[PDB]
Amino acid sequence: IRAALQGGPRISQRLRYDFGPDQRAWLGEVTRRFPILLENLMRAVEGTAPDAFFHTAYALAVLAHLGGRVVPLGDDLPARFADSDGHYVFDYYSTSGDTLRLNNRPIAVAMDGDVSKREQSKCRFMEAVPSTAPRRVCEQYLPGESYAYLCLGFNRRLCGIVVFPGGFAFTINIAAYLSLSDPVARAAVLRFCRKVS
Amino acid sequence: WGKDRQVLRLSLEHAIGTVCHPSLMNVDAAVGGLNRDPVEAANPYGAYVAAPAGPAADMQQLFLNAWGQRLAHGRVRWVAEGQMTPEQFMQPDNANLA
Amino acid sequence: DHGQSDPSRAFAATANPWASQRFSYGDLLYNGAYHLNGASPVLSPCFKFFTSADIAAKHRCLERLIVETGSAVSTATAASDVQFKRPPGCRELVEDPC
Amino acid sequence: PRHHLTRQVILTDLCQPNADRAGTLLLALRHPADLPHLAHQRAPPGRQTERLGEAWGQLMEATALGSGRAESGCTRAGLVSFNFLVAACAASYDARDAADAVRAHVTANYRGTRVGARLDRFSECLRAMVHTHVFPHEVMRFFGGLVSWVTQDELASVTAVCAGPQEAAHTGHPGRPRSAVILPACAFVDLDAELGLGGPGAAFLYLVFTYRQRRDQELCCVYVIKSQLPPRGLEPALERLFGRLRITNTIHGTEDMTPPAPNRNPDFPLAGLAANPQTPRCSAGQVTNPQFADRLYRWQPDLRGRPTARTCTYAAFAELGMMPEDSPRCLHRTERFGAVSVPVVILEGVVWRPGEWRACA
Amino acid sequence: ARHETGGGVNFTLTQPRGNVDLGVGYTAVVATATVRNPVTDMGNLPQNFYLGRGAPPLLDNAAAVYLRNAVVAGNRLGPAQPVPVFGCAQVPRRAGMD
Amino acid sequence: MLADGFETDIAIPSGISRPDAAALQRCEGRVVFLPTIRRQLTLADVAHESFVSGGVSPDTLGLLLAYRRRFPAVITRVLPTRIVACPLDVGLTHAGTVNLRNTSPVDLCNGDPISLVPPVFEGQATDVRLDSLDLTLRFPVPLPSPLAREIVARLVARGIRDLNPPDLNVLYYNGSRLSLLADVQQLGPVNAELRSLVLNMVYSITEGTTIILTLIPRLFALSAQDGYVNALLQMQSVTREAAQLIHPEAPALMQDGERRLPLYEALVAWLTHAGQLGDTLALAPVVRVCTFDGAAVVRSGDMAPVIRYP
Amino acid sequence: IRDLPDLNVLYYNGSRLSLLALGPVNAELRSLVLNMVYSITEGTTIILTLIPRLFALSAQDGYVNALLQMQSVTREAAQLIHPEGERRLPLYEALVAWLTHAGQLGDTLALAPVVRVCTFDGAAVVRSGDMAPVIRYP
Amino acid sequence: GYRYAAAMVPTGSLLSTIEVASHRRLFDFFSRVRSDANSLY
Amino acid sequence: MDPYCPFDALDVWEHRRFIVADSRNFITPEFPRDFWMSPVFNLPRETAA
Amino acid sequence: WEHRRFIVADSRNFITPEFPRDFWMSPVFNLPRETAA
Repeated sequence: IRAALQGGPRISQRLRYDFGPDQRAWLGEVTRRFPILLENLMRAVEGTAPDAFFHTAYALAVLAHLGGRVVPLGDDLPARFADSDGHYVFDYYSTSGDTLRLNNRPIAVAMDGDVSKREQSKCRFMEAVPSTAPRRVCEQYLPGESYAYLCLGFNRRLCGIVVFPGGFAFTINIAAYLSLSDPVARAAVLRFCRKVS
Repeated sequence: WGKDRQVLRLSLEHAIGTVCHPSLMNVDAAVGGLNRDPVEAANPYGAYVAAPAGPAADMQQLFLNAWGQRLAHGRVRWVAEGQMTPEQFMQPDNANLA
Repeated sequence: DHGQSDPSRAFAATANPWASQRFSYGDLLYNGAYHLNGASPVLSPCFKFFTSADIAAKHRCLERLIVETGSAVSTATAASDVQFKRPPGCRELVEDPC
Repeated sequence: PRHHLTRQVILTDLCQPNADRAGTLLLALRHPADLPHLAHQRAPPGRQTERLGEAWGQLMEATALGSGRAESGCTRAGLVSFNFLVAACAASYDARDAADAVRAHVTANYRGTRVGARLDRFSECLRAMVHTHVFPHEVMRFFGGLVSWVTQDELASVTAVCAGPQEAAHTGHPGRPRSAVILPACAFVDLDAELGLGGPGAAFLYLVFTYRQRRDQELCCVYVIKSQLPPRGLEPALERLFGRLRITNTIHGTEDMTPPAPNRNPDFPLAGLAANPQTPRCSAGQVTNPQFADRLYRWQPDLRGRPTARTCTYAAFAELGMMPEDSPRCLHRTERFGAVSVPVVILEGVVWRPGEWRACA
Repeated sequence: ARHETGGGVNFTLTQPRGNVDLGVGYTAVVATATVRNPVTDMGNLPQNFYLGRGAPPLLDNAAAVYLRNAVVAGNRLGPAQPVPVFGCAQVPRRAGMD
Repeated sequence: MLADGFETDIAIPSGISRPDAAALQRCEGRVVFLPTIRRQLTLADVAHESFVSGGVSPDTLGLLLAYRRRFPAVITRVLPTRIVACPLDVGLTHAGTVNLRNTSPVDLCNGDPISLVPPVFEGQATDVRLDSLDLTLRFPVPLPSPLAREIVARLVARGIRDLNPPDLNVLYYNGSRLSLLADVQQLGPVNAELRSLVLNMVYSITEGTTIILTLIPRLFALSAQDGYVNALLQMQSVTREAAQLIHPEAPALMQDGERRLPLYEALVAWLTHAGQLGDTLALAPVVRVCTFDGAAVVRSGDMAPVIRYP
Repeated sequence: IRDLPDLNVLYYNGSRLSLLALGPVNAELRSLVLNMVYSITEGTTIILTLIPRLFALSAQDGYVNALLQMQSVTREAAQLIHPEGERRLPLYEALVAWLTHAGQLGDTLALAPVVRVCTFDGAAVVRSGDMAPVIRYP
Repeated sequence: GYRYAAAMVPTGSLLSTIEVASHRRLFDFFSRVRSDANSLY
Repeated sequence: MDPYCPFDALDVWEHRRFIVADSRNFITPEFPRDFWMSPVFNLPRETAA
Repeated sequence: WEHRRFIVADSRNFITPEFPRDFWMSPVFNLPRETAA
């Protein structure tokens, strides 16, 4: 996060939305409120239990990436498409008050038109095959639709995009900063994964 | 013989305009289609190349101990074609015409 | 199928190993599908031979096949200069023993 | 009454008068040998050059794989039937149920093999029409409606009505005389509903293409619009429907096209130097000489990044014909086309008057 | 049918007719007796694939222009003007027809 | 066009003051705007009263935007029951000739395209009121095509004055003098005529027009050597004092100018917007005069034959 | 215009054309050239005079920013266009005279479709020296 | 479509005339024809 | 402070059966923006020390 | 119909937040590789 936000960057939007003239005073609040959210992301992800942390979608991007470093996941969560680009797994954190995760099934969203040019990209949900008994409120919304949800998520080759209210986002390369060694990583995969038959 | 009772020469010097065109080296369709239904792997003696590891003063003695089983499991393909009669090679006895 | 022999030459399996096998050099030059020609308005006389789509689509009962080569559509025309692919709407009732 | 017949023996590559029986629209073409370098000549700079002919090549190569209809002949295809063009652009209509229903019998009721290979390719050619910037309304042109058709293998004889009433032409079957206009329901869009203006009167039929210009997928939509407006009054109505398409064609479409180094320039001092009498001038004999032109003002305009009206293009139109009755008659039925049923708008008593095209840019 | 075009007035006449086979089995025979002028010359023309346009070129832009200048000039079938991007290159108009 | 032609019956209400009945027989050829192509209509839909806007009486300049949404038709014969007229957008008659009695201060010649203009002229306004039925009829002035293009150009330039806190009123034809009126112009319809200009203005500017701006210092020197070029500048153009101050030079090199024609893209896009603008502001000149018996001038107040255009 | 890429090339339905065939034609057409350059350049100064920010800011962004707000039907029209001893530039006296001359070229350079061809009982393509059938709009 | 030549010579006529288009839902083939359409021939 | 917008304001009419080029809108609720406070997350009782 | 004011969004839209100077050096962002938590 320090490498992406070093100095003074212009957080340009990478997504496609439509604005009203009254909506700028909502977006004007996004400016003044902004940096405290970047603490609260690093606070709330720290504050979870390590048993609960391996049920985060942030850990699912790590465990899928270390499989390439045919390895499925033990929890059967992410999309069937493990293609190295164009597929993202999202967690939502609230912009308001107590910043807590408002998901327990991660959200698989595909986009078209990422890093290769700084362009807009439309969003789309993945599938609707699992409907296990509780459905959440937050799964109905695409990222960047809402006033309420900061959005966070990662690629199969583990590149990070952080979607804000208003479609604003920026890229993050976590993979240049993982200091996990190969005997540590192979031990972490086999305790959390399965094998495709 | 031609139409007007003329002796018309036809040579392979005359046959430039087909073979000299670069479409003989089009392979891509053959590789991309013969890999549909995978075949069992035959003896990979001449199909592989190793990098030269270690000093070459003991290269071949380290070689035969690595491949002492793999040489004698089946028959080498390309050598046995050498003893084929040119009519026997056309026959389905080989099953390597494909 | 080269485990099986040929009909017309039951002696051996082929006459040209570079024709009459999938992805042959005889194939990719003159198949209907793989299409190295056609933008040449000049004929290719073995287009009738190598086009696997046509013969697979043909009829079998001989009460129709004899008649359909009494009035078969020709592949070329006479009024043009060289052997061309036909100016493709016109028809000439030509018999095809080939 | 007075009506004018036409006869032109055109191929059945993209037309099936055996299928699209009687009273359908027809569209003439420009014999695509003209096409490839016009895209190399009239395109905006920075775009791809020969994408049109390469895409058009893949159509002509996929017209006939069997029997060898050659890539060039004396007789060349000039006619595209209307139901083919609807099924070409069929992915972009609002009603998806009737859209595939048009495409259903196109893949089935036509005479040929692998028709769906042509459909996804001809639409890809239409996607290549707009980006390579030879617009289809420059290429497409109205041709009359069918009354009789003499068919055979590939070439066929077509009798069409260029001007006058669609009715009054004799069919050729006295068992089934005079015919009516048949149009698919995906294209027939009134403006009596979307302007709320009822009342009796006559109406002016209009052909409308739509152009969404972008380096991404480009679109095509064809509409036969029944309206009471003239061509002098159609221009705001096509703007009010397709206004968002007007905005995106201004913003996008100009990529890639290189801007100059910003900024050029501070503005012209024509108003500033005309008021002051002390500003240096020059006579007619003094200009185009170097010494008198040294003291004059130097002004370098740059226009390389301008999104100009050639690339601001959206939808276009032309006159098609009238409906001279006090109230027009539009029936909504489904017919076979065995055994595929298609939502079909039937028009009554159409009198044909073509017109020149017009771009609403 | 009365229809006025072309400076005068065209009258067209149509007579719809029908055809039904009355025989079960073959009721007609073509007998091919004699042979007139053999239209096609029995000579030699090598086919060029430069008119075909549908092959991927080799990766040496000097050598591709070298091969194309070699085999076209001065072959009887090779294109005079270089080929357009999709359009069919034409055969040069010969002076006399032999 | 229909084979027998199409005619509309404008119905007259039976409440008739008899001097107004004999006043409608002087209407023999005028121009009447129909909103629809309904075969039967009423006098209420014809007159100025239904022709008003919502709450606002229309002014002279903004009256043209109401015209191009309606269908100008010509009265053929007036019966005591009804009025028969022929639309011009529809195929006009059976024979192809409509007789137009003129209400014009301007004489007409052969082969002149006619656009039609509201009553603008001072003191020469022509209306017909019906005091029995409470109907006021405004019959527009047929004019030749350049004068119709002039009066629209005069009035629109008048409105762009009043948007900023002298003079241009009088135009000449065949040497004769005539003036026109300036009461008020509604600020809305002036904006719509303004926007209809500047869109078609800017659309005539392309990359090849950069080159043609650099040919400006050539013309001002060439107009001294040729008398024909000097008569084009007309002593009042903006380019003359622009040539005395601004010496432009062409941008070079062009982007992808190897393949393309900048000047040709400029000329084609110029003809479709700037040269088309005589059709944009006023309505189309559908009508021109073709006398079947050889006569040069149709006098003011006399009928003239009409054959469609273009 | 070039006298003060080859323009002699035209293709129609697979047939070349040569517009060159030089001496008389370039001098005979010269009056058509001058009325273009007078009408085009006078327009592109008056439009330039009313809005000085056209060739000014910006190259892309502020231009399209000024384009779309001008392009909409909304009532913001005159607020985004106009700028407002020392002598007068006769702008509005040059607007009328330019609209007369540019409007004069409308009827000349439209080249109205007087004639359409409906081939009947004959060839599809009408070649040079053939009698073509002719039908005007009804 | 019922045969138009069959109704040219009817057996017996009806008596009470009602709007027949009041209920189409109880019929099989129903077509309202303004004064004289083309398809009658 | 607003985010930078080069294009100010536009007016577009649409019809429900003619909804074309499906993009989505930014949603803000009906209550005014003063009611949702600054984000406050604190664990000083949970000490690492 | 449906009526709206409308604003086109492009990728040229951006937002420029401002950070406090002591905000950026934080104990959370500067954690070691091994902590006692």
